[PDB]
Amino acid sequence: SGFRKMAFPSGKVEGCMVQVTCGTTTLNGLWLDDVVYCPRHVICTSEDMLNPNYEDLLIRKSNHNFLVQAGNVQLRVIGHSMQNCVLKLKVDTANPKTPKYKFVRIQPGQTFSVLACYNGSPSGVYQCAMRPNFTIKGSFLNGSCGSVGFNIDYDCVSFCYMHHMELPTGVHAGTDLEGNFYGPFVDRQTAQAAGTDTTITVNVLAWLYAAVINGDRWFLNRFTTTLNDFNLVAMKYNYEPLTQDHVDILGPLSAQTGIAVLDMCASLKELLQNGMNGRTILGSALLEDEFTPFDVVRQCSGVT
Amino acid sequence: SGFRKMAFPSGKVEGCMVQVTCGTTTLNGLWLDDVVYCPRHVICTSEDMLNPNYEDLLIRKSNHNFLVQAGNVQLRVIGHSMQNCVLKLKVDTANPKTPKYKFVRIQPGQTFSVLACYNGSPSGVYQCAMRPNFTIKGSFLNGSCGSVGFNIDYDCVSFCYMHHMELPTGVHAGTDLEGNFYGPFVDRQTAQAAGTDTTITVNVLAWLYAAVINGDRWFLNRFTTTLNDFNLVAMKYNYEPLTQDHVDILGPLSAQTGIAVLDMCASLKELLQNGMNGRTILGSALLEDEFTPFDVVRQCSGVT
Ligand SMILES: CC[C@@](O)(C(=O)Nc1cnccc1C)c1cccc(Cl)c1
Ligand SMILES: CC[C@@](O)(C(=O)Nc1cnccc1C)c1cccc(Cl)c1
Repeated sequence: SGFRKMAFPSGKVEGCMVQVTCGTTTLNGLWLDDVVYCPRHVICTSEDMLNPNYEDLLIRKSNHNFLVQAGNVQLRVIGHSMQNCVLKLKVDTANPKTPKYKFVRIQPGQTFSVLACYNGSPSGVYQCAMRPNFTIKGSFLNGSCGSVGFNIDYDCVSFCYMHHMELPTGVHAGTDLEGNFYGPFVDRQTAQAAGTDTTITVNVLAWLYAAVINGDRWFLNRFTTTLNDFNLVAMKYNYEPLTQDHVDILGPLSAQTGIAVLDMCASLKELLQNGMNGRTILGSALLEDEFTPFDVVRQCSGVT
Repeated sequence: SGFRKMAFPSGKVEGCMVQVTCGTTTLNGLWLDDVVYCPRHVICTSEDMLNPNYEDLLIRKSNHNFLVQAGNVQLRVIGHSMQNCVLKLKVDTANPKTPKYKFVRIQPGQTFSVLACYNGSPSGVYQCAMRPNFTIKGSFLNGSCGSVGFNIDYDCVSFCYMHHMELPTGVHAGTDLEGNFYGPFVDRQTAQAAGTDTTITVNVLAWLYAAVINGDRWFLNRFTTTLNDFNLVAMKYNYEPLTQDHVDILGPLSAQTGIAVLDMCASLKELLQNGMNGRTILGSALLEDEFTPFDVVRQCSGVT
């Protein structure tokens, strides 16, 4: 029993972190096989960041300008290329600690673990959700760029995020491992709007099921609702509209607890309309949306 | 910017986890050098747990009865001994992945990362605080016994906790790595009282400083208080009394923010007396107490 915001064990990712330096800029890189992946803004000075022409900037760089260090050993750079907003530095040595891996582009509302790094060294690990507006609410300081997000399925690491920037609002933006930004963001020091964020409804329902499984049941009521009635309330409270696809993914939790998804929606409706009245759910005084239905099943069943 | 409940990178600990089986009971063990540490209740059947005589139970066991498996390779057991509530199984091979380590007994209110494991395999990592009543609010299911808590200082892992049991209340109890329980708990399936828990006042103040550093300032007020006036409020709200030792540890955060510790105490006093009025602090609708002043400095400065 108990329910925590749990991150994946970070060992397989720690073995891939390297430090990348170009000129006077240092950030993190990800060494998988004989390639090091890092944000392309490693080639910029602070002055370049205001309006960088990455193609022109990269042309003044040669393989020997990219200094890649793994722990205390230097990697020899034999190739360099830009793919979208990431640089791929071909090295002469395959990372001996390369885990089985995939590059995946996650959907908004999905969760992942972040291994925050500075100078190629891991500082901590935490669990994040990609917001519906494609930002992440992380914990990152200058130098954390190149830190990655990932999920693990048995022995396979699916890398889904690489950190690139902090918006003036204090929220974070980054790319998939092909260098494609999540959201409308560009890798330039200019004010950029993150659209309206919404609460991930399917995750809140999943977390309500986790609460029932662990004994926190005070919010269960004698009511039910319909998908259309519930979505009228979701719209009013800036919650994502719930679809039959979301109900279908909640199926296993509905089966295990015997609480129909629409009955849980009616509990969520009353919580939105009346608040928590000074009470808590799983040690939280607000509705938590950074646990997917998959996360709830995994944590509640001890998947390793 | 941003502030997250961050755990230490778990790689160094993942390399130490093993599976220990004795009879029909399987749990986790910690392999450091040529010794495997695990909860002594690995020698019990469910029937023994009601009132075990560990000395008598261990006498019916020989080295060959303890099956220790690291990944897929079997370790040869050449010695066994009981120290308090842990078993130490001497093996013929030193763990090649043994990190630099220490065994430490933490104080209540201190924090640590837990690597939850099942069958010797890591499932997740999360950050915990040892409650003032010496319980932890973890996420553990049957089979998680032997999972450990730890802190890391550069390359040194200080192991501080080994999981042993879940109390009937759903909270968790365990030992230091010498097998000494934190709190009054015994390793027996009998109802056991965890005393009154209190909120870790110095940690809440540290988290309030983290909030100010990250821009959440609405709770700062025009008031101040004294240690004695503040402690009258702390007693009324089941908060730990604040001492000059606690004020001294908050010194660096007071210096960085320019907010005197007693002025932050007056902000905390008003929050306790008036609540949050439907507002949040660092994405929380309650006062968070599982970040120490050390954690706040480390996270806010990017220590790796
Ligand atoms: C220092 C600026 C920047 O490197 C950044 O946001 N870094 C940064 C990242 N995370 C947290 C804090 C900081 C400071 C920057 C700014 C705009 C665009 C891009 Cl691609 C990069
Ligand atoms: C199954 C009982 C027990 O192994 C336990 O609490 N395990 C357990 C641990 N964490 C979470 C869930 C479970 C179930 C037990 C009970 C009393 C005393 C002791 Cl030393 C051990």
